[PDB]
Amino acid sequence: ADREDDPNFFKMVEGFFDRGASIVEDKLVEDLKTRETEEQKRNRVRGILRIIKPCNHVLSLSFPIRRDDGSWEVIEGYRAQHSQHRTPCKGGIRYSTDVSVDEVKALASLMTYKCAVVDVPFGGAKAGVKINPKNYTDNELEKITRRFTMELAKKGFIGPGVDVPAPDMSTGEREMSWIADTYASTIGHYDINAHACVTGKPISQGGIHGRISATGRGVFHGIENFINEASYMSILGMTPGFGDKTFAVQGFGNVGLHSMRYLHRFGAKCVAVGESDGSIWNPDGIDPKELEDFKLQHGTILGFPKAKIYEGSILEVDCDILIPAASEKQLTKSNAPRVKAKIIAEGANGPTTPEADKIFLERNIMVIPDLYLNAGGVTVSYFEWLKNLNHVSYGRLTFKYERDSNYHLLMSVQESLERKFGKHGGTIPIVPTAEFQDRISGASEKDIVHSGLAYTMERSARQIMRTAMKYNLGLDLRTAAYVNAIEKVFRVYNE
Amino acid sequence: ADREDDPNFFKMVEGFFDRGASIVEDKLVEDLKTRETEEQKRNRVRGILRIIKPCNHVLSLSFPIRRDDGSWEVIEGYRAQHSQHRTPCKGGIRYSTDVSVDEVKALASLMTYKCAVVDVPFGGAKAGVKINPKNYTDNELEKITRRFTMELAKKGFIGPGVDVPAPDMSTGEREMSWIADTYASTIGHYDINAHACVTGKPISQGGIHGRISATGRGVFHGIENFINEASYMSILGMTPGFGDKTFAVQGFGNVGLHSMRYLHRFGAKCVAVGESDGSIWNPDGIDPKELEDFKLQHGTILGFPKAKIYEGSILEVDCDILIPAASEKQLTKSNAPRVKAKIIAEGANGPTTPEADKIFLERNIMVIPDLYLNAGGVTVSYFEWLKNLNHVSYGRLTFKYERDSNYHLLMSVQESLERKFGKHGGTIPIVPTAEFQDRISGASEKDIVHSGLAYTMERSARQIMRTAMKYNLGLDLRTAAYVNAIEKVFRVYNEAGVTFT
Amino acid sequence: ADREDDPNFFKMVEGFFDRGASIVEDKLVEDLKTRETEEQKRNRVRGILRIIKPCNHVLSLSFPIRRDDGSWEVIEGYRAQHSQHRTPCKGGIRYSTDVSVDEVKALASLMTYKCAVVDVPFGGAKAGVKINPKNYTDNELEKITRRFTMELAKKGFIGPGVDVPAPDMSTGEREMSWIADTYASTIGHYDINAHACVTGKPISQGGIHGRISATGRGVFHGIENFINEASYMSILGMTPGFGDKTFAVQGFGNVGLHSMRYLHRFGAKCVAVGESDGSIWNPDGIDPKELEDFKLQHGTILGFPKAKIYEGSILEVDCDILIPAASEKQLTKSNAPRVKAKIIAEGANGPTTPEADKIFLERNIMVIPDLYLNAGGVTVSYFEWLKNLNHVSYGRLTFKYERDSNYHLLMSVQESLERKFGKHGGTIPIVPTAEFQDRISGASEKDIVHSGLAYTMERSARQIMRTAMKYNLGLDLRTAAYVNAIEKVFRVYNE
Amino acid sequence: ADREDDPNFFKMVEGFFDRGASIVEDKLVEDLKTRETEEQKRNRVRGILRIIKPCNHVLSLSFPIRRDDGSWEVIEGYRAQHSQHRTPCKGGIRYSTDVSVDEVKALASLMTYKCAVVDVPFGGAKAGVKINPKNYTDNELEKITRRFTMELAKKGFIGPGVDVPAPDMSTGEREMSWIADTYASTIGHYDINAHACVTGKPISQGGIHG
Ligand SMILES: NC(=O)C1=CN([C@@H]2O[C@H](COP(=O)(O)OP(=O)(O)OC[C@H]3O[C@@H](n4cnc5c(N)ncnc54)[C@H](OP(=O)(O)O)[C@@H]3O)[C@@H](O)[C@H]2O)C=CC1
Ligand SMILES: NC(=O)C1=CN([C@@H]2O[C@H](COP(=O)(O)OP(=O)(O)OC[C@H]3O[C@@H](n4cnc5c(N)ncnc54)[C@H](OP(=O)(O)O)[C@@H]3O)[C@@H](O)[C@H]2O)C=CC1
Ligand SMILES: NC(=O)C1=CN([C@@H]2O[C@H](COP(=O)(O)OP(=O)(O)OC[C@H]3O[C@@H](n4cnc5c(N)ncnc54)[C@H](OP(=O)(O)O)[C@@H]3O)[C@@H](O)[C@H]2O)C=CC1
Ligand SMILES: Nc1nc2c(ncn2[C@@H]2O[C@H](COP(=O)(O)OP(=O)(O)OP(=O)(O)O)[C@@H](O)[C@H]2O)c(=O)[nH]1
Ligand SMILES: Nc1nc2c(ncn2[C@@H]2O[C@H](COP(=O)(O)OP(=O)(O)OP(=O)(O)O)[C@@H](O)[C@H]2O)c(=O)[nH]1
Ligand SMILES: Nc1nc2c(ncn2[C@@H]2O[C@H](COP(=O)(O)OP(=O)(O)OP(=O)(O)O)[C@@H](O)[C@H]2O)c(=O)[nH]1
Ligand SMILES: Nc1nc2c(ncn2[C@@H]2O[C@H](COP(=O)(O)OP(=O)(O)OP(=O)(O)O)[C@@H](O)[C@H]2O)c(=O)[nH]1
Ligand SMILES: N[C@@H](CCC(=O)O)C(=O)O
Ligand SMILES: N[C@@H](CCC(=O)O)C(=O)O
Ligand SMILES: N[C@@H](CCC(=O)O)C(=O)O
Ligand SMILES: N[C@@H](CCC(=O)O)C(=O)O
Ligand SMILES: [Zn+2]
Ligand SMILES: [Zn+2]
Ligand SMILES: [Zn+2]
Ligand SMILES: [Zn+2]
Ligand SMILES: [Zn+2]
Ligand SMILES: [Zn+2]
Ligand SMILES: [Zn+2]
Ligand SMILES: [Zn+2]
Repeated sequence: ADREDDPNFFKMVEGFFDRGASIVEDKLVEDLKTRETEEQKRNRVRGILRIIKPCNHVLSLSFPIRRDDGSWEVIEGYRAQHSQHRTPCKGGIRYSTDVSVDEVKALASLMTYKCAVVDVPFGGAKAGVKINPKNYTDNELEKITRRFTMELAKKGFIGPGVDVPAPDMSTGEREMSWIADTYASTIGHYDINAHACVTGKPISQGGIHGRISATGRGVFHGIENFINEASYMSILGMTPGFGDKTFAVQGFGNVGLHSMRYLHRFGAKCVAVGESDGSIWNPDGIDPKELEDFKLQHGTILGFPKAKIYEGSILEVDCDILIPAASEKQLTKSNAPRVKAKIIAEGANGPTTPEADKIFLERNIMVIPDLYLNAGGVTVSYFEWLKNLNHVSYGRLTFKYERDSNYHLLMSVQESLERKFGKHGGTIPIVPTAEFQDRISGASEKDIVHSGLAYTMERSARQIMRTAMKYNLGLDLRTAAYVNAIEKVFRVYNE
Repeated sequence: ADREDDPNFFKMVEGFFDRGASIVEDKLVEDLKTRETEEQKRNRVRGILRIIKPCNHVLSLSFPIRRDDGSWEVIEGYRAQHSQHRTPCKGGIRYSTDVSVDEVKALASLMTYKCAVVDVPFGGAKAGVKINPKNYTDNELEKITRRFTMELAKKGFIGPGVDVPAPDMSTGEREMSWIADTYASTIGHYDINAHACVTGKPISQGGIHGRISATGRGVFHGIENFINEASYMSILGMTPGFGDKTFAVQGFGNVGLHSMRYLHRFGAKCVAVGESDGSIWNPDGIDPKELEDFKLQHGTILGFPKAKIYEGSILEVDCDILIPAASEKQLTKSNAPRVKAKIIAEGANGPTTPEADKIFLERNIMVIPDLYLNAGGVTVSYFEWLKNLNHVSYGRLTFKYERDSNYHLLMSVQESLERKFGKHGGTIPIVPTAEFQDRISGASEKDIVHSGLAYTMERSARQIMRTAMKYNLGLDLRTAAYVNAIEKVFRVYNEAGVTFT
Repeated sequence: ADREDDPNFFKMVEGFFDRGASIVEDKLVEDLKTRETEEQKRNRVRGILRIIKPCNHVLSLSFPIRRDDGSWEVIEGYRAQHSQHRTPCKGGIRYSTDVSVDEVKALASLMTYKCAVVDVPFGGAKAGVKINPKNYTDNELEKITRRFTMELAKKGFIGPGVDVPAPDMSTGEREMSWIADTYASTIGHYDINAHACVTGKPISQGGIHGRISATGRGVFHGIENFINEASYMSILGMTPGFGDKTFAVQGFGNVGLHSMRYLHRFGAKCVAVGESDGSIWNPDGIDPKELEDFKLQHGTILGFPKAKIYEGSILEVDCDILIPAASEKQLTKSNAPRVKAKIIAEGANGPTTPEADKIFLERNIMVIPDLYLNAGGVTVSYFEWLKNLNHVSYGRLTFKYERDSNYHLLMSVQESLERKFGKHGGTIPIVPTAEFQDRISGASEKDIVHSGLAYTMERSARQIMRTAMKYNLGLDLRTAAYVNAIEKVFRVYNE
Repeated sequence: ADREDDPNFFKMVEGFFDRGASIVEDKLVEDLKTRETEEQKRNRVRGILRIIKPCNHVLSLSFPIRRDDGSWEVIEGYRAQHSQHRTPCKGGIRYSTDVSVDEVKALASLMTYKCAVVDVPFGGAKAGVKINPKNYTDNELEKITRRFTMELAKKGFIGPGVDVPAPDMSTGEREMSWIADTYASTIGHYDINAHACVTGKPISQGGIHG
């Protein structure tokens, strides 16, 4: 929302891009070894940079639905694909009334830069259907999801090797299940990869472990990597580690709740949670599980016992870490001054506007940009896609073999230690650590999701941090990120 | 593009539809014998129409091209598909800087209804690439139109059973030629109907006789059928025939030049011709050839020796028939009062605003509506598609059979007569008249394109007259054309038993 | 053919399935989250089950063959596909005159539950062709299976992502190689996975190590996993292990032979072999490699030097383990009373009728059921399909790197120890044991085939045992299997 | 490219092949356990080697290129597919005026055998374009390698599951980046593995280290 700082979402992310585009400009220029030198290069660079920014394809739908009561209602929807520099395109399907071609455009672009930060080989994309799901029956919501999949399918805006959609606001397993089902029942009847057409699926339908809670978990890993970095924690004026920290969470959805779950888990105190009808609060702590229970029970977080109803912008709560996990453009120049938190964890997609970004920097609020924080989603969606493509549960073929080998490896250290210390040593049992015993059959699917996500969110955190320090962006983490997203994408477009 | 009457093209055309949807609502309801009677009758009518109105699909593209000097430039373009109630979608590609999503949506809807009026079984579509072709080389234009065909091809917005493009403003044969080749050379390299993927092609690449000229030829018939409906020539205050009549045309590309040739030929005097940089005028007349000649050499019509450069909007020139045949929204509430013409033939696509539309109605100016008049284009496009689907030129297999059969038919008349009138009659030579001698091998391609277009514009015109009189619309020819369009498209959504569930 | 207990195969298998369902009906109901509680919980469950029982599709075929002699012959055939809850369907091709639509239907249903038991991601399907393969030429058997492949191709009853057939009775490597070719020749000419359209292929033609041997090798594992659980050999009244044990095998084909090989390899004495023209028998042992050479050289077992022509049902031979490894409905209400063996290992497909299952139950005779026991097949079939998908022989790219990794790994233990124990140790070599020497390069293909199979069979063995006890089924191992197969297929059915 | 020791390239490899095939012919017959043994095995070995030697498919192309001066030039080109005993076929693209159907047939036969030596699961294939790339501009070269690819794809002579090329003399990363792009862009937009339609590509376009 916010009426004086409601930039057009696409141009806004275009802004973030352009910014980062400038600081690399000299770097990218000097990289490229084009013989025709001088400034034919500098044009070449903003020439390529001028193709990256715009979306390649955007598909607008109007299709009819027969409502439950029997009337005919026409549904509109869009899907934008921002890049093909990596095939296929990846991106969520969101069901809200805010959906416009433009927010679907900005979201898609965001997805391209996102996957670049996080070394996921997808071009960005995104869909939206202009319905408030709440206002439709489950049966209607089904018809809408299916017909919208048929439209995307025929015009080639879904398909495992074209465009793998995924969840977003007001969509989850359920919908992806229908998407995956009408795709694979019509267009995909022959595709050996028909169920790699969408991600976020029920595990029972092709899904992967922890894909619901994966963007939350990646939020945590993203926060952790910085909060445990003394360089930024000096500058910020706070203690390393999660132990003393308090945080608030805007939105209690897929990334809202699970961000709370993992942050609460490793020691952070969740004092407040908000939703579209109000917030709640308690600086002695809200427990995610109790709150989740109460919310599933009473469809609302409000009136939760162990926390008062908080009157006012939950974004402005006193806390260490502010985590927007709702829609975009919520921390703006209007309310950026009075935010109170020292770390903004952009769990949501593009939730703080550039005007706010400016205040936050000279206020020395640290913004972990959505670019890097909520990529835990595609990264596991990339894992889910890879699972579908490989047609095996990770570990299935190697569990026993790895179990046995580690055992004989361990045995070799033993039989060799006894071969030397004849009997002064005696019999020297070499046994797996309790933790190496969990790790003894090799990585299961779960293990890959957990560890692969952790590696990802740190390897990327490091090269963001390194790029902040190489260009002296200090706490403008977003600008280092785009600098890395650009650098990686630009490398494709010229080489 | 006006300003203080610059309505949204797509919504504008919705209004033209909505107006006719209301004249028919009672009839559609009456006809529909859904047992579920009463008003859930009406609502299902109201509900169907709400499904006819929006475009089904709209594709927006950004793609780069390597411009000739090595620079990269990002080209944008769109194509909208209004309806599938008939397949494929049919509609043109337009290269202007006016090209927006909302334009391309309006044009599309306009093409759906246009086909319903003239019984051409196509849903409506239309594309635009947002460039000024006058600013790029032939090389860059080729690059740009093929990539567009590529980008359309991949997402299902070009294809013979899917969506057959065509020429519009600043595109023609040359572009269609590239569009057919790039399509047929990639996505279509095994399609037996690869080249039915677009109309407006050169004759030599699958094109049909007089496709270029046919939109204007259609304008001609469409004016003829009304200007000789004594009924309407009465109310208008004119005389039947083209005989004394006088006309001006906005535009001198595909639709202007040929409407001008064809009216000139059947006696009407052309007194003015406009293009973007200005107009030229002469009440004694301008010759369509000399003007075309002058234009092909000089790049403009301004300076044509046998005419004065008019100062002021060609739409206001004193004539009988003004022919908007340029871009849309040229006749608005600003300039509608000042039109001097008594018949406006809407050769262009959406040239009249609805506010201007009321003014002409109130001013007793009969606007032949786009819906009907400029349908010459599709109808022959539709023939070009039939031509590609059948992989024979018309007649090719029956010419010698028809000739022989006719000769033998006539001989039967003769021999039978001679048998009766033994010798008081003698030999009674039954010979083809001169004109039947031309028609004696049956129809050539050109014959079909000519006679079939004629049939379509006559049949649809009387349908439009019959309907305007039944509903006492008088000179509201546009809504009568929309009341027909709706009746037909509605018939399709209705009889379908359902549509989906 | 038993003239007084020949249930229609499909209904018979529906009985097994019905049986298991009413056991978990209460279970499926309680788990089912459904807001709409009550018995419209029960009825959705039973409706879903009512969907699972019937085959989704059946293709009946008539196609002419011109015989070697130049005459015309109308060959009938069938493929039934029972479930698509996993794509592709999997299942063998059978050449017999027993092949009827109802038999094919039952076998296909048996495939979907079979893969459910062993966690092989395939819906089930099965095809037969109503021929006596003994009555046709190699050339005629090629025209037939090639044209059958074409009939199956053109109607979507074969394809690497739609339905992957494999061997069964009177088909094998040589027929699979034709199917694979005929498919990949035509339809699949562009398919990167044309060769994964069928399993059982020769190894040079995309096949996998030990897939001929795979099924009985799993018969061995499946017996083994049960013959070593004291809980079950107690109840039985037998000693654990293969040590003292004795078995007879109906069928000496691809299941019978290798079942007999591997059991023999690990102790047990094979005392009877039988086929369709008789049985042999020798209580002191029938060596499998001998019987093979003799079989191969004589096209029969009867009159094998080292055994006597047994007269009387091989199903009633005195032994510990009876292994039906031929056709279905061999063990029926008439002769189940007279079976004498304590463990019936169903390597065949549906060898035991339900009335005979009942008799076996109350006679305290443990029938290890087809559903689980002969799923060694699909499992190794699964492995090859993946092999074909992954376009690499297992280990090819990692052998050298793993070798050096382990040597440096050990070398790390060596030098770490020598750094501590300066010269009080002196030189402390750390070397692979012989067993870790063999694994020191990582798993070969056969490594995976062998350990993957074994893993699959022990794990599936357990979850059957686990189910039996929780449901107090005792020896009704079959109902335990169906209960897992029903459990697993259900739960895919979520919208 | 010599004088009086310049054998037909294809036959020169057939020569090598034929030699190493008598060395094993005895072994192959002894191997094959066919029940109709005899010389009816010696010859069914003779038949099988007779099918291996000749390329299964050769495609000769003439296609036009608009040169940079505007003129039209008919550019000559070939890809031979030696064997499908493993799909897809594998083998490079050579830009040279020595390119002939026999040279390219030979390089093709050399490539299946090269992949057998190192157990690379591809039947051999090779391609040549009869041009001398020092005489052409990069833009021309691009115009060529792309149009060559479009012709290859429509006739089934490139494709990740059917035939995958690679670099060779006067080709490399750049032309690999072109082929990949024109195939993926046209014939295989829906093909998940489109960019596996050729090897040697730039690291950034799907290529590999080293
Ligand atoms: N995999 C993913 O889901 C990923 C999501 N994101 C971004 O995360 C954000 C949320 O995704 P998700 O959590 O899945 O959406 P959900 O539908 O899962 O839940 C979203 C929550 O946000 C609340 N909300 C939305 N707008 C506001 C607002 N203006 N003020 C207060 N509360 C609000 C909703 O409340 P109510 O229910 O009352 O409307 C709901 O509780 C989106 O912006 C998405 O783009 C980023 C990366 C990955
Ligand atoms: N098949 C067809 O071609 C059909 C076309 N139509 C409609 O007819 C109209 C034109 O079609 P077409 O003739 O093909 O397009 P063209 O590309 O042939 O150019 C038409 C003419 O319009 C002139 N023009 C453009 N804008 C203006 C303006 N603002 N004021 C005055 N003159 C102007 C151009 O002059 P300059 O070159 O100086 O811009 C040109 O001479 C469009 O609306 C089209 O949709 C209708 C039916 C079928
Ligand atoms: N991968 C596989 O092959 C799998 C097979 N199965 C099941 O195992 C059984 C057979 O498999 P397979 O070994 O492949 O079949 P085969 O074609 O290999 O022949 C099986 C054996 O059964 C014998 N036989 C057939 N009918 C009778 C009969 N009425 N009485 C006695 N002996 C008979 C045959 O002898 P004769 O030559 O005299 O008929 C032959 O020795 C079937 O139920 C099959 O579905 C289970 C899992 C997988
Ligand atoms: N809503 C909700 N989700 C949960 C809860 N516990 C676990 N999950 C998520 O649901 C999935 C199943 O949980 P587990 O099987 O225990 O897996 P896990 O990786 O050990 O769970 P976590 O480490 O907490 O993410 C995981 O992705 C969890 O993140 C819970 O109490 N409520
Ligand atoms: N632009 C332009 N087109 C012309 C001219 N003369 C004829 N044509 C068109 O080119 C095509 C070939 O002309 P003709 O072979 O005479 O065909 P036609 O049907 O007899 O031509 P018309 O009856 O004059 O339309 C027809 O579509 C004509 O409309 C001209 O002078 N200028
Ligand atoms: N039919 C048949 N198969 C055999 C015979 N000997 C080995 N095999 C199978 O043929 C395949 C190739 O054998 P090997 O290369 O020796 O591999 P293996 O994994 O050691 O096979 P196993 O002896 O079962 O452990 C394996 O599946 C063997 O089971 C035999 O004598 N007859
Ligand atoms: N032509 C050329 N290639 C080089 C040079 N240095 C490295 N490369 C190649 O660049 C690729 C990446 O090289 P490096 O990043 O140095 O890593 P590498 O795997 O050690 O490569 P090698 O030095 O060949 O062992 C490898 O293919 C190298 O062979 C060089 O100086 N000239
Ligand atoms: N839409 C999610 C990612 C969804 C996905 O591709 O899995 C995001 O904005 O990051
Ligand atoms: N632009 C033309 C195209 C007709 C066609 O050829 O489809 C029209 O609006 O009628
Ligand atoms: N007929 C085999 C099929 C095994 C396979 O799919 O390879 C079975 O019953 O399991
Ligand atoms: N053309 C090279 C390599 C071919 C390839 O990489 O496929 C050769 O002669 O082996
Ligand atoms: Zn549609
Ligand atoms: Zn997890
Ligand atoms: Zn594109
Ligand atoms: Zn004509
Ligand atoms: Zn047939
Ligand atoms: Zn083995
Ligand atoms: Zn060609
Ligand atoms: Zn290297």
